[PDB]
Formats: sequence, structure tokens, C-alpha cells
Amino acid sequence: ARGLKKHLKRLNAPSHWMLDKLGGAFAPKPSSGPHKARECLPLILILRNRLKYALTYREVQSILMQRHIMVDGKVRTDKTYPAGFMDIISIPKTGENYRLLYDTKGRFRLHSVRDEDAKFKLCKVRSVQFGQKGIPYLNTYDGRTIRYPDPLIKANDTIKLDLETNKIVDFIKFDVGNVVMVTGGRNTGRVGVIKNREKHKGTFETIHVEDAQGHQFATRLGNVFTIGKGTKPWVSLPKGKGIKLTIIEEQRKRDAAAQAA
Amino acid sequence: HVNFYRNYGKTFKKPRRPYEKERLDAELKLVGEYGLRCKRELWRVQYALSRIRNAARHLLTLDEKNPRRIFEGAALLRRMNRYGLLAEGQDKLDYVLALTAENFLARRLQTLVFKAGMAKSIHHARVLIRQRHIRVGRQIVNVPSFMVRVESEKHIDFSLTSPFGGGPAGRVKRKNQKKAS
RNA sequence: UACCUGGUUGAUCCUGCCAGUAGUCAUAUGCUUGUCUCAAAGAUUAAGCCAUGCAUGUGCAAGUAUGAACCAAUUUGAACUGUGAAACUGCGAAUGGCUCAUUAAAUCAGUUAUAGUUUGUUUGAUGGUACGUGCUACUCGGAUAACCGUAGUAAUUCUAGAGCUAAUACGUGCAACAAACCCCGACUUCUGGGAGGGGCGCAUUUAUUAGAUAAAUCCGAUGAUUCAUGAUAACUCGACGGAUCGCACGGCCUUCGUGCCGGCGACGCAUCAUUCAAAUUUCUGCCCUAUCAACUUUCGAUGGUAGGAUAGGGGCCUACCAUGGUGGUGACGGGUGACGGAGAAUUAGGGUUCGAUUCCGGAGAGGGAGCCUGAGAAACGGCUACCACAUCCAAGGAAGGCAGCAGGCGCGCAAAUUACCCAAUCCUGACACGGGGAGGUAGUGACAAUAAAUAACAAUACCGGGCGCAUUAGUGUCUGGUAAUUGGAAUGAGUACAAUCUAAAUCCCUUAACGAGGAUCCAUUGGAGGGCAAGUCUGGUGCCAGCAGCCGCGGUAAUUCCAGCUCCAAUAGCGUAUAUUUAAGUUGUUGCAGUUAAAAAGCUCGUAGUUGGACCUUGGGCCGGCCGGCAUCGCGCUCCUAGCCCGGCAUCGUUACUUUGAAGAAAUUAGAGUGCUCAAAGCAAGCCAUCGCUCUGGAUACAUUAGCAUGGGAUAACAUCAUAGGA
RNA sequence: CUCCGCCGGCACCUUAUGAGAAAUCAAAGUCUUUGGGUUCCGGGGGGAGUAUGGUCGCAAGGCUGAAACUUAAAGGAAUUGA
RNA sequence: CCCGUCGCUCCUACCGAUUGAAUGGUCCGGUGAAGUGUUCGGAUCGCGGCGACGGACGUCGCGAGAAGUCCAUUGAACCUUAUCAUUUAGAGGAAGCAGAAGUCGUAACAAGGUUUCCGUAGGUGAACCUGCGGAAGGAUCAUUG
RNA sequence: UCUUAAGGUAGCCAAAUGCCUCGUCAUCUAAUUAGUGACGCGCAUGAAUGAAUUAACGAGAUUCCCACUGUCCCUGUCUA
Ligand SMILES: [Mg+2]
Ligand SMILES: [Mg+2]
Ligand SMILES: [Mg+2]
Ligand SMILES: [Mg+2]
Ligand SMILES: [Mg+2]
Ligand SMILES: [Mg+2]
Ligand SMILES: [Mg+2]
Ligand SMILES: [Mg+2]
Ligand SMILES: [Mg+2]
Ligand SMILES: [Mg+2]
Ligand SMILES: [Mg+2]
Ligand SMILES: [Mg+2]
Ligand SMILES: [Mg+2]
Ligand SMILES: [Mg+2]
Ligand SMILES: [Mg+2]
Ligand SMILES: [Mg+2]
Ligand SMILES: [Mg+2]
Ligand SMILES: [Mg+2]
Ligand SMILES: [Mg+2]
Ligand SMILES: [Mg+2]
Ligand SMILES: [Mg+2]
Ligand SMILES: [Mg+2]
Ligand SMILES: [Mg+2]
Ligand SMILES: [Mg+2]
Ligand SMILES: [Mg+2]
Ligand SMILES: [Mg+2]
Ligand SMILES: [Mg+2]
Ligand SMILES: [Mg+2]
Ligand SMILES: [Mg+2]
Ligand SMILES: [Mg+2]
Ligand SMILES: [Mg+2]
Ligand SMILES: [Mg+2]
Ligand SMILES: [Mg+2]
Ligand SMILES: [Mg+2]
Ligand SMILES: [Mg+2]
Ligand SMILES: [Mg+2]
Ligand SMILES: [Mg+2]
Ligand SMILES: [Mg+2]
Ligand SMILES: [Mg+2]
Ligand SMILES: [Mg+2]
Ligand SMILES: [Mg+2]
Ligand SMILES: [Mg+2]
Ligand SMILES: [Mg+2]
Ligand SMILES: [Mg+2]
Ligand SMILES: [Mg+2]
Ligand SMILES: [Mg+2]
Repeated sequence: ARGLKKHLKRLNAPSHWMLDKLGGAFAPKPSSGPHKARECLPLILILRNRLKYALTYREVQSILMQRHIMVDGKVRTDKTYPAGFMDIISIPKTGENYRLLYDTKGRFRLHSVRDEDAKFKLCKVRSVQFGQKGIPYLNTYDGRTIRYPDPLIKANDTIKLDLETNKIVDFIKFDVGNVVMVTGGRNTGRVGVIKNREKHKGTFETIHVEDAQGHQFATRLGNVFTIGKGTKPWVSLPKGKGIKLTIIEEQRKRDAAAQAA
Repeated sequence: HVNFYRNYGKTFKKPRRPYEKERLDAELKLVGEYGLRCKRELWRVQYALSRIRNAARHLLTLDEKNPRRIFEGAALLRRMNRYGLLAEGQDKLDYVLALTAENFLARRLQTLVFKAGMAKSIHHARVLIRQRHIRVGRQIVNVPSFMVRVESEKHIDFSLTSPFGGGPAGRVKRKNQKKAS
């Protein structure tokens, strides 16, 4: 082409949106934003698809034009704003809060929470480096750039981030022994504990992560995101506690729910 | 153009050797005895039978302790037991292979209606099904090939509207009453 | 369903083909056609040619409104008020739609890289100095649309001149410290100094310098950077560093003065990061052809150095230098009725063939070429020139590009309406609102695909087999049927209210009153010698007419032609033609053949290729319920994992092979759940009091090769202990 | 010269438990129970080893080598008769 | 049963004087539109200094700047010669096939009446004949007879 | 069938060899008694009277084509 592309045809959309292949020719094209448009969920989907506060593309438009919806602390009018991992979606009119985290099946969930968990998010740092006049600052994987961090926060670490004062209020030093949620691949969502990290000079490094109930799996360092120091999380895990399972097991669970029903 | 993406498929296959007496009379056995309209009705059943037998045969090449064996086999066995196409104690997935075209043709809505009474013939049953005369649970099922499940077998009955099990009389019945009056 | 049958003979067993037999999301054609659901459709020949119409514009409370209107209408101090059209300004029109002509490691796919680049926008952070002799900001420019009015030209968003008036358009111009350090440097005293006052935002270009170790105070990053970043010396005729716009009021005087404040926001400039992206870029992989064995190199072919250009690497280009680069592992060249992939048909497996087309990548807009604007274009619903084709002209000139949607001509075996709408999906703009031939809806539509009518039940029957007496009988059982026999029941094809449906319509799905005697509400297409299912029927013809895929039929008694009758197969479908798949173990990897059926080279040598004897313990076992974990006569560990002196250590040969994992676009394939009434489908839906909500789902797998990581180390490759230059 | 044994040759005879369509074959055997290695070569009968291009030769010719078209058989082994 | 020449009819392909014909592509050479950048150029247009002169001028301030022009670069397009490839005409020559109720013989299949056949060479209306070497696919599996 | 010592073989051709003859067919041209390629009942071709070919060569004969030109249309002018 001779420039950018502004359309997203439905069959080409990320599979984890669960859009239906006959519901129309196009999909919502994720606007440029803090998340990488293949690991995001736009606002249109959250309202009309999941929450069903709307029935059409135009109805979700109106809702934002009343400004009921706030994302990550700030009011967003954009229809296709790219919400992502560990954002907060809050509707003060209804008085509800959500974190965005993954199913074990690797799909975003709106995890309902109180106000006290809305005050903060978690972010992993992309890099820490000097800048104008040697003033230290850090990149996150959320687009954010925080200047003047602890000299302890190195690359790949994770930070607590108050949305009111906006600076680092805590940080986890990414290393072996903490709990992590995976944000890509076939293992995305699966939480567990770093058991080993083997590096390879000139390539990606592999993380070894084990479910609380024994099952062992591996990803590459890109798709890893520490939640808490040690076994305990610093956020509320979703409806399933990050433990992925065989197809037989959920078959057993239904009939086990179908013997009581 | 969307709606191009919708799928469609084929349901039957014509026989390789068109004209052989032994195959040909065996087919008329089934067609007449189950009250069918044409050989297409029977061929689609055999095509669907061959599908599961290939499925069941494929798992039987896999071994026990295979997750696909375990998961796929039970789902197939449930599907067979659910439609009654497999007796009790028959849960080995070697008896799916033994399954025949008779069994599928004895679970059709047409054949079950006759086996329950209500019809006086197999050929009466069908026209009795297409004339809105028979519901199943609460819905007027008007396809002679409905393939009734076991759980819905008890509720097969007349409609709540059809003169023979429902409400008011038919056109010819009202016509004769008005000409008398 | 991992399958065959007819034809060489007097007969036989073979070889071997011809012919039959099935499908095609595979095209045309013929005959026929009632219902429901579904949906392909000018690709094939001509990337041939186009009449007409449409497909791209856009406005907020938040750039500019006395230019002329509209509605308030004024108490006639101020308002152009509140809403506005036009118009200037900003942004967009580089996406989508269409097609497949050129294009054969090329596009493309998986997989890499950018430390070798640009990136409007989003999101986050960030921002002093303009001159003042840095001793704290230094003043406000005309002229242009809409409008008024004079005009020319046949001419069209052709065009000239005069009169006004706006800016977030254009051009200027105020600028925030200790100056933090650095260089001069009157004098002071002697300096290791104090120094009076002169020189320093951010960008840009160049140069110098800093950015630290290794065991008996060194302090950011990478696998790896003269990296990030800092200091210094200057250099630029600097892109920059706000003269912009909204509502809301509401604390309090300093002159009680729209009075000092001070808020939230709209737009805008600049650096870094991010995001949406591209541009190049690594490895491997593509059909047929040798009656295509050499190709490239003067004039870029392969490399070197210095430049130039680019956004940036690079012979990309220039000057000088060297003589390289590719090739039987097929270079170079030719063919392609050749865009690539995801995929499709067929499939016991292995395969064979197709892939213009709705997703992704690329390329083009009649053929070439060159450009402007812009963040982004070598753009064609932008321009400039030429080539071809053609329109108007008042004859001087002017205006062009349907491989966008519809439609016409042509070409052909071969393909729809010059319809409605932005309601859904989304996109776009200054925007909640405008627009969208994207896209959706309807008409045509037997391309394919689904479900499914054309009767059912009864008794009479001249009758027909058993079964109750079986004898001698007779009828009577499932009604098997000629039966325009007879009797009422069933119902939709149809038609019609309404409702629903829908952007509005129509169709479906519901459903008031009509809607069946069999002549009608009537089902057809191919066959009846064999292959192959079904006539030793009857009339005609007489090697004629014809049929016949093949074998064959027809010369006066034709099972084969032409007909009637009857039967056969499939059935709302069926026949024909052509390409392809199967059959075909007649392309043979699995898996064929070569004495005589086709086929061992006259014979030997020989390079490449292909293939290649044996041999090196993991052998004899302790251990706990296939395996860890170990002792035998198991080359080390300091450095990470490191047990209560200790397992389980990294470099001092390379690989295939296998094991497990990663990361792998979706759609399609397989496959779970789910009663769209079934099915093809879809991705839903199901329970609640099918009551102010509850419960949710939207699994999972295969993915040849190449690349990445993990264990194994049987097998098999290449390399290599005898100058001991070994440990 | 006679007898016995081994190795290596040219063959012959008798027989299948073998193979083959058979004639025959102790190699044409160890083949649907299909895999030792490797080279050449066939794909119904003709047209045709022809045309054309290349190349070798003094020439005669050699090597490489189609197509259009045509046709239901051609052919192999064995049987009975004539 | 069967071969070939010849006569007749049709079909397909071959050679072939004709510097044959047409079409499309490519190499080189000549001319070369338009754009882009460069060089001069400077129509007129902006403080409209000064002289402090009387809306008028020249000394003018530098800054904008058109038509044109200069040299480079990209480069359509046209023309000549050549070459390539694909079609197509041709007096005449000459192959194969098929048809038909034709002419000449008798080559082959039996010892086919001269056993057949392979290579080569020569000769003849035609099938063929003959020389030389070879084969049995022979009409001999055989001489201690 | 008459005859001869033998009856002109391979080849070649309206040829520098063909009377008829400006042979017939094709090609070159606007038009060709010319040229080239074919045909061969050859007045009267033909094999060291050598037959048929043939690259290179030729102040040898002949036909055509491009260029060139006062050869020509059609002459004029200049110098010795
Ligand atoms: Mg978007
Ligand atoms: Mg097969
Ligand atoms: Mg024969
Ligand atoms: Mg016969
Ligand atoms: Mg066939
Ligand atoms: Mg596009
Ligand atoms: Mg920003
Ligand atoms: Mg260089
Ligand atoms: Mg360079
Ligand atoms: Mg093409
Ligand atoms: Mg095409
Ligand atoms: Mg066109
Ligand atoms: Mg383009
Ligand atoms: Mg263009
Ligand atoms: Mg157009
Ligand atoms: Mg069109
Ligand atoms: Mg008929
Ligand atoms: Mg017939
Ligand atoms: Mg037949
Ligand atoms: Mg039969
Ligand atoms: Mg036929
Ligand atoms: Mg025949
Ligand atoms: Mg017949
Ligand atoms: Mg007949
Ligand atoms: Mg064979
Ligand atoms: Mg042979
Ligand atoms: Mg030999
Ligand atoms: Mg070798
Ligand atoms: Mg490998
Ligand atoms: Mg011996
Ligand atoms: Mg063959
Ligand atoms: Mg052959
Ligand atoms: Mg032979
Ligand atoms: Mg024989
Ligand atoms: Mg003879
Ligand atoms: Mg003889
Ligand atoms: Mg003989
Ligand atoms: Mg002789
Ligand atoms: Mg002669
Ligand atoms: Mg002559
Ligand atoms: Mg002449
Ligand atoms: Mg001549
Ligand atoms: Mg003479
Ligand atoms: Mg003479
Ligand atoms: Mg003489
Ligand atoms: Mg001479």
C-alpha cells in the first residue's frame, strides 16, 4: 500500500475477541494507543459484546459521549481505545470497577473489584536508561515513562503504580520464586512460580513456571508478568486461579455439576 | 460480500456399481420396509454411518492411555447411547463398529411413530407427520427423519391442534358439516 | 466399500491397450421443474472499448461572520447577540473497492535483522535565555476570499481589473532565575588564591574529553557498541521556545476600579518513548525444458578505498584499483492458456491434479515515463509530456481514462439490476450529528448445497400365494393390483385478512374465509443384445434410414433402427461435451517391467553421483513402587543453580536421527458443547416464578520442510595420535 | 595311468519342496509374507529410427531424435484340427 | 493366408527459388517532448532612506520575484540496420495414411517349393536378387553306428 | 514384335549445347523477347571428347538491389 491501513476485516481480527464470522464484514480497528493492538481489547467490545450495555456500534458511541466510562484513571471518549493487560475500567454511574486479566483459555476478562484495588495498577518496565541531562527514567510495556525511579528497578521488573499520585509506590524485582501470569502464547493466563530461567546469548530467555497443582510449563521471557512477591499475588486472580487443565478435566466437571443437576 | 463464508456440505454419495441385483434388492428391502421416498434417504444414512465408523476405527488404532482415545471415545459413546443406537453394557467402542443401517432407520420420527401406534402403517405415519399432526415435546416436528433421542421418546405424541389429537376439525370435516347445515 | 467388466482365439493362458463403470466448491449445454433454507455469478477468449448516473468530503460550546439571511427583536449606551448558508482556514481524500497484465528465489511462506532508517496520529513524559551590556520580559503589519461591481471568451469548479473586511492563514516581534560550569581578566598579594566586570536555553555541524576493577574507594545498559549520557571549544544567515479559543463564575481589595487572583478545558509548537506502520533484510523452500553448456565483465559484472546521494545499509551512483561472480547439486536461456500463500477436488495408505475469485502479501489502473503536495503517493475518481484511441467546437481552442457500482458494444461454449438505504459491520472529517455503489437489502439466478410433496385409511371385490378344515374343501390372511371401482377423513402447493417482518419494502415463520377424484393440483430424464437393471412382444424398413463410448445391429420372421405396448434405473431431477481424479500395481517411494510379449548399452576403463566388512563396556548389579537415584578400575572445576564434608558445571570435533516444548493468523480440515422443529448451518443459548436476574459458553487438535530450545546418543556421515609440536 | 579331497572354470544330467502365461529355468529360485548395492532401459500397434536442429565422418553413414495423422488390436506361450 | 511397385480418389505432414510475407519482442545507433536540479536573467513589487527636496522623481535599502535562458539528469517517443520468436504463401519435388468390385507379378508363412533373418555393399518394373561375415528365432539337441 | 557391336547408364538442361522458341509453370516489374528457379519425346546433353558439384579468386560474360550522380528531363555557366 501507499500508507497506513484503517480497516480490520472480521476474519483478520485477533482470535481471542470471539467475534462471529457472519456478524459483518469488518471488525473494530484498534486505534493507536498504550497497548499493541494484538494484545488489547478495545472499548467497543467491552461495552456491546461482553457487558451488553449497548446493542449497536452507535449506542456504545453515545455512552462514551455521556462520559460514563473511565479507563486507567482518565476519561476516554475514543470508541476503539486499546485497553490492555492490568488496565482498570470503571463506571462511576454504576459504581463498578474491573481489572483486565486472562482466562486460562487466554481471553480477557473484566474482573470485578472494589475501589481500593482501582487505585493502582501493575506494569513491567521495558527498560531503564538515562535521558535529557542524565535524568533517569524507565519505559514500561504500557507506554508509560516514569522519571526518577528507585535505582533498584532494573529491566523486566514490575511496579505498583498509584493512579492518583502517578509515581512508583512499590516494585517487584523479577526473579526466581515469585508468582507470574503469562500474557501470550498457548500458555497465556496460566499462573505459577518461576522455577528456573535459562538464558541463551543472542536469543530469548526461557522461563519455567509451575502451576500450584504440579503442572509444569514454559514460555519465553516476553510473555511473563510477575504479580506478587513470592507465592502470594498482589492482585485478585480471576474466576479460575490461573490453573490450566486437560480437556478431560472440564468434561468431568460438567457431569460432576450435572450429577448435582 | 459476507455470507460467502457460510458453509454447506454434501450428505450422500451415489453407489459405484450402478446396476447389480444383490445390492439393488437389498436396497428395496430397506426402502419399502421403512417407507422411504427414494434411494437418497438410505444413502445419506450409510454415509453418516461410515463417518462414525471411520472415527471409531481411527480411535481403535490409538491406544488406551491416549487422551484423545479417552476423550473422543466417551463423547462418541455418549452420542450413540443418547440416541439409543447402542444397547446397554455396549460401552466398549468396538460395538459402534458393529452398528448397522437398520438402527438409524429405527430411530427416525416416522418409524418410531408407527412402532408406538398412532398410525396403522409406516406410510400413514409419514403423511401424518407432514400434515402438522404430531408434536414431539412441545413443538410440531414435521420432518419424517427427525432422529428421535431417548429422552424425547416418551413425549412423542399428537399435537394440541391436530383433529386427531388436538382441537378443531379439518377442512373436509367442516365442509361436510356446513353442507349438512 | 483397499472392488472391477466387455473386446485379439476354433478354443486356452498371458501381455497390453481400447471401451464401460464413480466424483468434481467444474464449466457450457439440453430436456424438465411444486415448497423451505442456503448462495456462485463478464475470471477463462479482449489488462478490449465505453453513452449515462453515482462511488469523498468535512463544523464543533470551543480558528475567522456587521460582508447578504432567520428568529429573538433595542430601554437605540453595546450586541451581529441565539441559531446559521456562503467563504477563508485545518484535516481527509495514500484506506476501502476492482483486477491478475507483467512477474519463475522474483512476488510469496515460515523464520530472522535494523546497533543501518523514516514514522501525521494515539498514549506517557518533557519544554526557561528570543536578548539585557543574561544584575528576571523590551510592540502590535497590510491584504486576501465570501460580498459589491465592471468584463472578455462559443466554450467548462475558463478567466481579468477595481472597492471592502476577518485569522489558530501569512510576516514580525517582549521573553524565566543562582547563571550551574568554562575562558579572559583591572588590581589585590605571590596565589593552590581573592578577584572588580565582558563572554554560555533548546536545536544544528564538527572536534576534544568522561562514561570506572582483578583477588592480598569503581558508580546505567547490551550476547556485543568510541552505547546511553556528561563536560568543553566553537558553528549556523535556526525548523523552535503560545500576540489562539471556550464555557463557569466567585474568594477577596491594592487605588475598592470585569479591580489581585486563580480553576477545568479546546487547539497548537519542540525532544524522547510508545502505538498504528512501512522500507530494506538473513536462512530454507517453486512447475516443464539440454533439439538451452556455458553466462557476467569496455559502458558495474564480483570485490577494495574515498566520496556523492538516500530516511538509512549497499556498485545505489561517481573516481581510482584488483580480477573476480554463477554453473550436471543444471548456471544462463526458453515455455507457462504462470501473481504467491492460506487453501481445493480426489482420496486404504503413498499420491495425482487444481488454486483468476471474498483472508493475508504483492502488483497495475489504455502503454511508457517524469513529478507537485503531503507524515505517507512516483497517487491516476492528482498533474506534466509522448505513444494509441476517441469527445465537443462558433474551426481560434477546450476537455479526457468503468481492471470501482450499475449498464452498453464487442469477444466468445461461457456469466444478473442503469433498483433502495446508511438501519447492521465498520471507516472517515472540525464531527455524538455529515458522508460512504465500502457494506448491507431487494429483483434475475436448477453454479454448487439442505430439508422435503405429487396421497393415506377403510370395507366390496372376477379374482392371486399361504395361513384356520388342508382333506374335498375353499377364499382370507399382510391386501399385492387391474380397478375413471365406493365411503367419508388428512393436508399443503395456491389464494387471502391481519400481525409480524424491514432503514421502508417484499419473502419466510404465525394465521380469519376459500384450496382434491384422479381426466385432475397428471414427474421427468435416459435405457430394455452384452458390458448393465430391464422383451426370444407387435407393426414398418430391408447393409436403406438409422443405432452403436466398445463389441456389434440392419442384405423381407430386426431381442439393437423407426413406432405402440410393457418393463428397468434414478427421481425434482436426469442426459450430453470438454479438463481433471479414481479405476492405474497402465509411472510403480510404498509398488511395475526388460530370455521369448515393449525393453540389458558390442565390450572394458573412468570423474562426479549413489552405495560401502567387522571392532572401542555401558558390560557383571545395590537401591526403592517403566524410572530415578548409584557403586565397579564414572579427566576437573573457581564463577549461577550450590546438602543436613555433598548430588545435579557450563567453552579446548562437527552433524543427521529421535524425544519434549516454544512460537506458530483467522477462515477451511478434524473435533467438544449446544433440539436453528430436522439437515446443510450458525456460535449460540439454557434455566429461572422460561417475574427487575440468575447461569454461562465462545473448548481442543494437525500443521511437511527450514529456523529456536530440551534429553537420548542406537544407527549413519565428515574431520582426526604417531616428526609426540600429546596429557 | 588308477582311486580319493580341496579350490577355480566351460558345461551337462535327474528332479521339485520353488518360479513362471507357459515354453522352460538349479538360477529366469530365496516376490502382495512385496526393501543387499548400483548402471542402462520399456509404457497398445503404426507413422519412424522418419522430418528437423546439433554433432562426429572424406564419403557411405554414426550418435541424439519428434510431430501431424492413423488404428482395435498388434503380439507371446501352449492346444485341437487342417 | 499374404507382400510391394503402378493407376484412381481423399487426408496429414515434409523439402522448396521467391534477399518470400505478417506480427510482437530485444541489442545498438541517431533525433529527442516533458519534468527535476543548476547558471545567468530581472518584467514588477515591498521601508516607498536620502536629497530633509516639490501625489510627482533620481540617488536605494536590501529583500521577494515571473517570462526566458544555461548546463546536467531522468527519460517517453520516433526512425535505420540487425537479431529473435510465433504465424503464413509458394512453381516443383517427395513421404505416410485411408478408400475402392483396378494392373503386374509371388517375396513371406510347409524344406512355401532357392530354409528364414541380421549388418554392410552393389544391382534390378515391383515385391526382391546377389557377394562377404554372422544367428537359429532350423528343416540338425545325436557318429563309438 | 523388327533390329543392333552395343541401343545413352549415373547425372544434367530451352544451359556458352533446344530448330520450333518470345517453349510451359513460378518469381522479379506498372509493364520483362532479359534474369533466376522448376518441367523434359533433349532439332542435335552426357560421363578423363571427362559427367555433376564446388569455398577462395578474376581489368572474364550476365541479372537485380542500395548509395551516387548533368547519363537524362534540359540545358546554363566558369577557367586554360
Ligand atoms: Mg480504529
Ligand atoms: Mg489404489
Ligand atoms: Mg492374433
Ligand atoms: Mg470371434
Ligand atoms: Mg476411460
Ligand atoms: Mg487498497
Ligand atoms: Mg503527546
Ligand atoms: Mg566500494
Ligand atoms: Mg561508502
Ligand atoms: Mg498471466
Ligand atoms: Mg487470466
Ligand atoms: Mg479498458
Ligand atoms: Mg499504485
Ligand atoms: Mg501514474
Ligand atoms: Mg474510474
Ligand atoms: Mg463495471
Ligand atoms: Mg420412455
Ligand atoms: Mg434408444
Ligand atoms: Mg446394455
Ligand atoms: Mg441383464
Ligand atoms: Mg451413445
Ligand atoms: Mg470390429
Ligand atoms: Mg441395445
Ligand atoms: Mg422399441
Ligand atoms: Mg505393465
Ligand atoms: Mg522383444
Ligand atoms: Mg549383453
Ligand atoms: Mg566415484
Ligand atoms: Mg537441525
Ligand atoms: Mg570341477
Ligand atoms: Mg502405457
Ligand atoms: Mg509405443
Ligand atoms: Mg518379435
Ligand atoms: Mg505364436
Ligand atoms: Mg514363395
Ligand atoms: Mg523361400
Ligand atoms: Mg522359413
Ligand atoms: Mg543379381
Ligand atoms: Mg536418361
Ligand atoms: Mg534441353
Ligand atoms: Mg532490365
Ligand atoms: Mg533456367
Ligand atoms: Mg548427342
Ligand atoms: Mg553425342
Ligand atoms: Mg561431346
Ligand atoms: Mg580477368
